Amino acid sequence: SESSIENFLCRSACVYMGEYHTTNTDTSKLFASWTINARRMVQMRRKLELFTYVRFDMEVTFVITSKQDQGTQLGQDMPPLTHQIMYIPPGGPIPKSVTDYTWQTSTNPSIFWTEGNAPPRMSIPFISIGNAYSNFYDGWSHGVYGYNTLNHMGQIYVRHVNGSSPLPMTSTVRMYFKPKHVKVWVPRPPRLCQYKNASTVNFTPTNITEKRQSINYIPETV
Amino acid sequence: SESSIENFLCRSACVYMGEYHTTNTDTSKLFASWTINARRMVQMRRKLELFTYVRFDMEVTFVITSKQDQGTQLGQDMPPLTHQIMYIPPGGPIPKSVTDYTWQTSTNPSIFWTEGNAPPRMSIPFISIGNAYSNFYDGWSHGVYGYNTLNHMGQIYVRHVNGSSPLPMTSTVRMYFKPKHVKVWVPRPPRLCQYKNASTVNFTPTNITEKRQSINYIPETV
Amino acid sequence: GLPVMNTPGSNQFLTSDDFQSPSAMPQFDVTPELNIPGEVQNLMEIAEVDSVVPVNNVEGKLDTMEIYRIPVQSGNHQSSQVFGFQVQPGLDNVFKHTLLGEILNYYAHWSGSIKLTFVFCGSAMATGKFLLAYAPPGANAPKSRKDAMLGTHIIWDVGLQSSCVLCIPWISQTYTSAGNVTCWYQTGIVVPAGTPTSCSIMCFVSACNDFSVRLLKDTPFI
Amino acid sequence: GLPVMNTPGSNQFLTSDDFQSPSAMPQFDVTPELNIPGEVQNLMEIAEVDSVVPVNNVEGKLDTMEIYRIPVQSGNHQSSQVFGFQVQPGLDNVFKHTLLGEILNYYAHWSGSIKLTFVFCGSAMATGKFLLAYAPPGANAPKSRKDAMLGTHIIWDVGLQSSCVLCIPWISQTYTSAGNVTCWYQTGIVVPAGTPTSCSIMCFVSACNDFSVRLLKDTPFI
Amino acid sequence: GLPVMNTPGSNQFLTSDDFQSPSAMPQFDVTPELNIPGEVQNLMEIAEVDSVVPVNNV
Repeated sequence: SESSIENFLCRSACVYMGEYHTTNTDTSKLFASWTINARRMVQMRRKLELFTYVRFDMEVTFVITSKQDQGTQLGQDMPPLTHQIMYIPPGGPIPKSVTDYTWQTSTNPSIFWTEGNAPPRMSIPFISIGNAYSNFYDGWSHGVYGYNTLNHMGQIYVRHVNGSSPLPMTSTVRMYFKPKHVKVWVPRPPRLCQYKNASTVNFTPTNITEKRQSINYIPETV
Repeated sequence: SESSIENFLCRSACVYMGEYHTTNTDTSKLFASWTINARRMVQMRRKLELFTYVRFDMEVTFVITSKQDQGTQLGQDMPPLTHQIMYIPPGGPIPKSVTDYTWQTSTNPSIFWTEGNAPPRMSIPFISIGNAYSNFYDGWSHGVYGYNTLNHMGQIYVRHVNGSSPLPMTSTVRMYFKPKHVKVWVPRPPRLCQYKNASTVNFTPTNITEKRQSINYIPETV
Repeated sequence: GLPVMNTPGSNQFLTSDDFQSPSAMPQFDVTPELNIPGEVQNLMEIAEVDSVVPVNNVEGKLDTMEIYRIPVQSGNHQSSQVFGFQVQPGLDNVFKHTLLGEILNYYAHWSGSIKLTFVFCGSAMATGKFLLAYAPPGANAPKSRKDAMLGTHIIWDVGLQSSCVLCIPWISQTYTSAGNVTCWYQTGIVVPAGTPTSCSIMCFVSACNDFSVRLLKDTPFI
Repeated sequence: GLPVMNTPGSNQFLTSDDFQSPSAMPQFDVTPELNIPGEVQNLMEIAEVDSVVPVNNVEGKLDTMEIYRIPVQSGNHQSSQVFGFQVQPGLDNVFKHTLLGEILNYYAHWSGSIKLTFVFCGSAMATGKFLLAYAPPGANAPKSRKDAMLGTHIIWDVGLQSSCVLCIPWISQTYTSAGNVTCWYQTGIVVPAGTPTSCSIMCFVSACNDFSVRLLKDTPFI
Repeated sequence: GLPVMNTPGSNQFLTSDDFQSPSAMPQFDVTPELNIPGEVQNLMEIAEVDSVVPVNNV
């Protein structure tokens, strides 16, 4: 009952933590971004690799905390801060500044949230023109080995929702991810070697198991 | 199913962001105002121009954030701030100061809200003595070309609700707008040129499409 | 009374939520609807309409009516190519700004069948033959009139029919991996004394009833 | 309206909660499922499959195929031990990285029965006898062929059968307090002229249908 | 008990909302109504009455 597929896979986890400012002199530090896949979380990756094909919905919750920068200026009286969390489907426009037009496109779903309230949450369906996702692909992208374009799942972007000339602030977002209504096909053996990077199956050769003293050795009984 | 009219148009968007103070020496910076139309949001404008006549209800949500001005005075202990959000129907009195009598007229609907709570929200019906709104008008106002008075939808005004001699504060409001229960008539071709201003259809002539190498050219197959 | 328990997600503003809202004008009876001709329930009613393709999108004529005219020349050239293109609505320049192309660019995944119509705009005295050929995705474009005859083709006699129709069945999206269409001179054009020498062909594109779209996004044109 | 009262636990984010969530892409019809062969409902379908045991896990051969081969030597040694181990899946090095061991290491409590199969990989001309003996948990491992005969055992003639099967009934987890298995030369191996002298045995492990697991945890291998 | 989830719009004061409110004087029986002549249900009953026009407004 605890070994069913749902109870084994449907569990929440922190998969990305990022920081972003209201004012900066880099302009890439003004927003945070994440590409959705399940290959940079080493514990979820291994449980997912026991199968060849998967199908699930996604649920994402966001925990967001702010701070005034230790730069100099005190005595402030500020209202609570507002944030915008945008999801981009596969085949959507990507922003490059925080002032871009794509933060207003009608087909990118978006959430507006102010601090002090309950943590925000959105639910994404199975988004693929194929019939399942694949954890393993023995092919070419059209050319990269092992990468097929049916596994695109979208992106998430987060910014502040101030007006003009805002006050300096630093925020941190943590994303909690959970698959739901899961189905799996074609079981596989468990990964025996350590993972080396996030896109390949590359590995250094590993021992089959650890040694004992002799082929007869059994430890003394208590 | 995702190409139905409701799923294509009924989506929320930020259409106005404004700033206002509690004390100032301009007296127009003491309140914020917006006239409701759908011609200064370039992404919603284009999706709306695929039709000649539209009918919808409006839903408006407000995200409001405050700050103490960096002027000088620290050590304050302040209760949370209260705000007033007033809607004026077509054919209503317009305020010109924040102390005006029109902020108290019984027929201008109004919302009172204090920070820390959930974001406020009001719902406006289809308000027109005509039977639909029009995105295009080939006529005269009675004289401005292209402007007919049946498209008036009202206005929104926001101020602080303090007493006498308040402390200095700066607030920002963001308005999120969403049409509901939508119906459209007479489809049109999509806008090919860039928009130039918010009241006309003026444009500079544009190419029909981009070039290729020759009328036979097809790219080499992978 | 009535013991109650608040769950996570309380007091958040989710940009895509769906809740009942309080009306700001409850005592206002709305204008009843009029029966305006030309009502639309779905965007696929716009894509099923023919529109003229700018097949001649070469240099020097991207801003003239000539962009829409395929030239048929005079004399004897009875094995030369007339035109050719890849069938890629949404991405390819010749299909990108049509009524079908403009819709498809609002969605990140689409699929269906496509209809192409060709019309001969010459004098009623002209006769001749064309060969219209279709190559599937993954096949190279034919290089001669003979190998275009060895595939799927139709022979079109303009002294008998003024128009031809094609229906293409396997269309999806993402050195293309798409099918192509080409046209060849089978005979050459023959006229009596006193008729114009040159002439033109026109292409119309449309979608067939089985067309589907998914994942509304933002368009890349404004 | 509807008087209501918030309970403790309101507006918290509990990582294992189970609530309905708002969809961010409501107007999107998903790809229907395909009937892919090889679907899995439960992890115990993976543990009920046999896998090869690395019984020879001694020094110098932890990275070769030799780790899987039990050596049977030539000549007359008709009372010596062939091999022996404690039956401790999950904890003991020889069972730890099998398909059954890898599953059990995701759970903090498990129990059931286990199946061991032995296969003789020698030439079809070789004959001889082995004695396979089982000691329960809390008993010492036998020191001679005679006291292994005085317990639970089977006599296995490889000139008649190429494989033997054992089912072990009382398996749980936490100088072990576990049962053990040992193998003894009853006769020695006898061959005609012109056959190889040495040979090998292989072990396979699996779980029987009554296997249960509890308290999902994190695995200690990545 | 009874798992519950707060939606956006919670704890706001909307000037045109319509909710049940707690009475501050529950143990007070009100004076019953009198049948006063001249009751009005609608403002259009006032506009359907003639009134004199000041046509000579020079």
